[PDB]
Amino acid sequence: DVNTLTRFVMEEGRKARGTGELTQLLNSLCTAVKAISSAVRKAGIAHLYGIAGKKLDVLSNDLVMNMLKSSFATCVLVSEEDKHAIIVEPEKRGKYVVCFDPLDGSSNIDCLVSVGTIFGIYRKKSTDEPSEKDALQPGRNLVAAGYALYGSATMLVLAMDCGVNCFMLDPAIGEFILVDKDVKIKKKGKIYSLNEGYAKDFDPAVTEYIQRKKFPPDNSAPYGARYVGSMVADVHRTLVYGGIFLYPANKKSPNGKLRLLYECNPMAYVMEKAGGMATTGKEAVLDVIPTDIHQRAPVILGSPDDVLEFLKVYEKHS
Amino acid sequence: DVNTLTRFVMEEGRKARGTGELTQLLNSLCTAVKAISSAVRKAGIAHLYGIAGKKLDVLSNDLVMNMLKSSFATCVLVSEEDKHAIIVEPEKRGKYVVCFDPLDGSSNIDCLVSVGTIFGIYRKKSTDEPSEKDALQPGRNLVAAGYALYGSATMLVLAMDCGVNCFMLDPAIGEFILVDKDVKIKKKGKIYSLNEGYAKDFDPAVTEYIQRKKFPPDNSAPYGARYVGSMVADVHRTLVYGGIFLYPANKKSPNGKLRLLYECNPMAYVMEKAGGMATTGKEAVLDVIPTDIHQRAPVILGSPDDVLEFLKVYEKHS
Amino acid sequence: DVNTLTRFVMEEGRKARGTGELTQLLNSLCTAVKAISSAVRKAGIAHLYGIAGKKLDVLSNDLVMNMLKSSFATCVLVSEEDKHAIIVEPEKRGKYVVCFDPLDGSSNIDCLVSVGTIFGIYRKKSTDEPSEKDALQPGRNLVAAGYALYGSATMLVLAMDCGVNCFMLDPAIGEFILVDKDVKIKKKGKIYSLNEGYAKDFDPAVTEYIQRKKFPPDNSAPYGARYVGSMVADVHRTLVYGGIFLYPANKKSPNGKLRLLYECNPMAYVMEKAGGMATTGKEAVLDVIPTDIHQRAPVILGSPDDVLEFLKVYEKHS
Amino acid sequence: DVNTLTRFVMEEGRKARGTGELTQLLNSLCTAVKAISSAVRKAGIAHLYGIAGVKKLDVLSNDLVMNMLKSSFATCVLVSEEDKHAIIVEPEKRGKYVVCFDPLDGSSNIDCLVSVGTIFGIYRKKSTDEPSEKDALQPGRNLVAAGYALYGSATMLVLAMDCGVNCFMLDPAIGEFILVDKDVKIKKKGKIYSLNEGYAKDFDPAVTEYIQRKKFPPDNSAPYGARYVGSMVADVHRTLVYGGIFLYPANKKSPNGKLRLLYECNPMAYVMEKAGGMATTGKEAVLDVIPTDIHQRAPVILGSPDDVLEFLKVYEKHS
Ligand SMILES: Nc1nc2c(s1)CCc1ccc(OP(=O)(O)O)cc1-2
Ligand SMILES: Nc1nc2c(s1)CCc1ccc(OP(=O)(O)O)cc1-2
Ligand SMILES: Nc1nc2c(s1)CCc1ccc(OP(=O)(O)O)cc1-2
Ligand SMILES: Nc1nc2c(s1)CCc1ccc(OP(=O)(O)O)cc1-2
Repeated sequence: DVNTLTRFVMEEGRKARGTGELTQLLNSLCTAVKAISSAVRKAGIAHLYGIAGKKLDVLSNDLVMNMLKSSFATCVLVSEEDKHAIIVEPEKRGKYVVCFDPLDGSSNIDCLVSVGTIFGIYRKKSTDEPSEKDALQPGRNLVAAGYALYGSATMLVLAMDCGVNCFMLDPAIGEFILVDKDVKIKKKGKIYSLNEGYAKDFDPAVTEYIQRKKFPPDNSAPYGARYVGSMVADVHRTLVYGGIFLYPANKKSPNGKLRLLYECNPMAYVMEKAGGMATTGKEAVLDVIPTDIHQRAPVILGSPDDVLEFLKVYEKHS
Repeated sequence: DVNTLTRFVMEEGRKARGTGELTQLLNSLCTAVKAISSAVRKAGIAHLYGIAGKKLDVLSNDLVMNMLKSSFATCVLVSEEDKHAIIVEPEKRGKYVVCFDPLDGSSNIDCLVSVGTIFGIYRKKSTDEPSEKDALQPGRNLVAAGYALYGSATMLVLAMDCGVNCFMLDPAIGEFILVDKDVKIKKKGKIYSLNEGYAKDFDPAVTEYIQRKKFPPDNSAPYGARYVGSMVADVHRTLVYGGIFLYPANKKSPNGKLRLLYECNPMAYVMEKAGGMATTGKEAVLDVIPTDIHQRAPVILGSPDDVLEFLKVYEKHS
Repeated sequence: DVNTLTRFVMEEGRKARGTGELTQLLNSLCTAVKAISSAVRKAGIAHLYGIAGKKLDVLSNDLVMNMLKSSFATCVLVSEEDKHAIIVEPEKRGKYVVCFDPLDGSSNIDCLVSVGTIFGIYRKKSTDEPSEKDALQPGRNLVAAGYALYGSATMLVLAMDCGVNCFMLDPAIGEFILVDKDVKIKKKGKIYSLNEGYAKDFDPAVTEYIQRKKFPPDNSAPYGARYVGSMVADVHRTLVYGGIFLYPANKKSPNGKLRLLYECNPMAYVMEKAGGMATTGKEAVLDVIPTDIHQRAPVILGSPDDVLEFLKVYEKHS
Repeated sequence: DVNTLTRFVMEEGRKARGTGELTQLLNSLCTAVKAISSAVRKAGIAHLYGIAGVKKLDVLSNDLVMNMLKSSFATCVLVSEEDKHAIIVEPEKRGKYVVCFDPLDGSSNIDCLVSVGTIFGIYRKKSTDEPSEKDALQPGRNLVAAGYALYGSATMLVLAMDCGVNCFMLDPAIGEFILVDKDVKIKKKGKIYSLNEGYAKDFDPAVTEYIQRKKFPPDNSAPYGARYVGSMVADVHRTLVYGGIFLYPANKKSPNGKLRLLYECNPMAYVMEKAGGMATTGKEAVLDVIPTDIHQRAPVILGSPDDVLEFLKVYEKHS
């Protein structure tokens, strides 16, 4: 029996026996994602080059912003693109808080590298006037999270309490088709991913760990290396093929470079729901209690045995 | 003035003052590429999952094979997908030889990583009955070469004697729009690309070179690292942002890992026509005379200053 | 504030405060319509003609049939394509009955004339085992009805108790965009539509009426004539521009030619919810009590003043 | 062996053994047609309705054709319904062809989603002087190529040349026109007549009698079915595929007809004749009319030969 994102979402919403607000939020998000995908694949670029005789990042943010606001299901919106949290106008306020990166990896979208949209959805816990404080919740409180990868094909990975599900966007009918149910990451992978250009500033634990991947002390086969530079792409590969992804801290970046609210938490949530792990080295990403909507957080995620091994090395240096 | 791949090709062909055969070959290749793109983005996948109640690489190969044969411009076709060179039936024989990889990086297509089509076009040099020997020409004899990158967007890079030109596929009208005329690679980049998981087996010169990128002896800023795993993606990034890409021999693959005819030569041609370099370490990729259609070849390409620097290190270890 | 078919449907469903079944049904139908649209515009026809080396009406029927069944919201399905009503297997039964024409006007599809999908939704009113009898309800009992016109662009007209709304399918993102809220037909039009090739067999009332349109009683300008041959196209034009559409009974077809359950009723419902009228001449189409799922019914619909005028002539001949 | 518009055009151009200019012209036209199709199917309409928080379709269509032809470097004079005057291509972009076209026929009624299309006729500049409106004033008999794009349930491009008529289906998945009907020929006789009967009151006697014969056959044969979409491209295409007759004659009010000779009548007349059909004004073949004004009107009766001949018999009976 064929399944679409819309049908899947409506059914889960029906089961929750609530107001149906989250369903509207997800539907709106889904539509925004297809709009972003269309723009990312350069639909209509011919008109830009004069066939008939301005930024993807900003457009992507506008799409998500507008779709979520008009869903009447949100009250506070945090975007990697805005300095301050956006407070939805009173007449369109819903009970959910959404943190997202409209177009992750857009910094290098010129080489046509894969890009994506990352998002995390929380329920406003407080009754107070909606404010940026409502987005300051530990990833452990997530109701739903996931991402859209605009790669060779467009896929939406959605994670909730019930697990992780992957949907493929069929451009012929603009429909997200369920192609992978209750996804689980491999217990152990054969691929490690991180920018080794930072080697000189690597934390000792990171240096030793990568060294064990290249020169396994047990003379087993070394891990292969992959680093796209776009978190969505690297994390998705990690989920599908298993392995480990790192963007750790160092003397010069005590807290890392990726952002906790809309990059680390959503990915940590997906990973844990898929049987994987996500750590800052000192603790689970999802347990970090944020104080700033844009605060950074180090992150090591992927296959459990691989993350556990990293933590072993980390511990050795603590 | 807007320009399309079709218009551009027809114009160049008109100037060459020939039979117009290459024009038909390129037109057919262009069509095959759009077909591949449509399938790679998963058009119609809903039907595969039962909305109404072959493998991508095989389909891709069929598309190119069929379009080239029916162009009446080719006589010998070598594909990464077929063990033997395909000899075009007599009634459809043209004077060109085409070596191509229908879907480069398809091995890791499950993670939605970028994939592409690489191609190299030669003029049949020998007058003997067409055979696999017609494809055994040094890259230096290429009439045209290039690739299609199916990434965030689909782009076709075409290289000829007159230079390199980039076209963006506008999905709205199925037209390749010229967006970058006479492209030239940066003299020097800030990114190095290669699978460092092979560190253990790297040749000494490669080890030292990478070491210089991470720990500049001149204490300048270290190069950033990126490795997608898909040659088309990695090479395209190198072209756009400059830098260097490597896939040198391993102690486990003494003759390199990438294939000379449909991976190395085409990319080397694009690089040289863009002002860059491509070497096996011992010589220019384009000068290697092939003896086997699927023989491997090491390859170091990218910005001239960067490749020259690698060659300096290489020499120091020779 | 932008609105989509999905968002609109979910909102109306949320207000009805029911099980959410009709929502799932409509969502499923919407997806089927996009699939039909894609096939009607000939997506992938290149493969049919050998680029790489079933009938549209059958496919359309399969799409609707499969999407409805898998919605878990239907129990009885009547299609212009099937002699007998389809009874949904027990494990997929819902409380709705759907009568539809998968691809209206497909008989003359070879000329690329507009085609469409017509549908009428009823709630099973009985407590017995689902059967063909559940589809034999007067149009007056419709819960929702409408159609998809596959013309210059694809539009879905949906009618319910709250009125008529028009959605435009945006091929770029496969989303139905609301472009016309609470639509109302003109009180009086200037166009009449019917196959005048039947003149010889016309009922006297029809002859006189058409005569009044060509040679106006109040020396008013004559009505313009338009007859596409596809009910969906002709009816949609009547809705948008006002006027009147006819397919009356004659000497050989005393019960008309169009089918009551999936052609006449749906259109009559749309018309009345838009402030228009639909009559068989003797009574309102929606009041006819069917005895056979495929029975025919004459039909005169469109602007109220126009239909009333027809009825005046009709009565003069009774 | 699969064939596309591009491959087909390039091959015919290669055969002609010329400069390759017409090939570039056709390529450019093909591209413009796909862009028009995309817009007609409402791609991106969501942005117009605020999904992220605008010119008329006929204007845009005209701009696309205009821009693509000019940049083809193959044209010198362009006539479109949109501009009162013929456009003279700037010297540095001049080619030897003259193109008359209707960017978006039937756009007067595009709100009801009725079929619309693009009609075009290509001539070779036959003068030695400075390009001017006068170069577009050639009888349809001089056409080098003509055809149309129908934006209906699907998008098809009908191309006619000396070698015959060929139909291409636009595959939206790959933006390619696929040849699906080679050397098309219209039925010798059809069973459908098409014209706006709302003008009955002003019909010329010959037209009145002819329509009368289709509804009430003399030999008591089966009457013809009636079809009138209101969009010339749709009505004409139906006529080509199913055979029959299409009419938009002159009457009392409209003495020289309503349709335009250069970009509506001539192109369709050329397609019809190359397909074995006919196109007459009643007094003579549409293609033989020598124009004096780029926007002059001309009556037109076209379709299956036997049907047109029959019309002409009635017409003569009233002359
Ligand atoms: N479409 C989905 N809705 C929900 C999903 S999926 C998971 C759990 C959930 C919990 C509460 C809830 O409350 P509202 O219905 O938003 O009031 C909604 C949902
Ligand atoms: N469309 C293009 N054709 C050519 C290009 S681009 C570059 C150089 C070239 C050289 C010879 C040639 O001879 P044929 O026409 O193949 O006989 C054709 C071409
Ligand atoms: N999506 C829509 N649902 C309804 C609409 S639109 C109009 C009236 C309606 C009435 C009852 C109902 O009950 P279930 O939800 O089917 O149980 C559902 C609906
Ligand atoms: N692609 C096509 N070209 C032609 C076709 S089809 C029909 C006859 C023709 C005649 C002359 C000609 O001269 P240029 O090549 O325009 O100089 C070109 C053509």
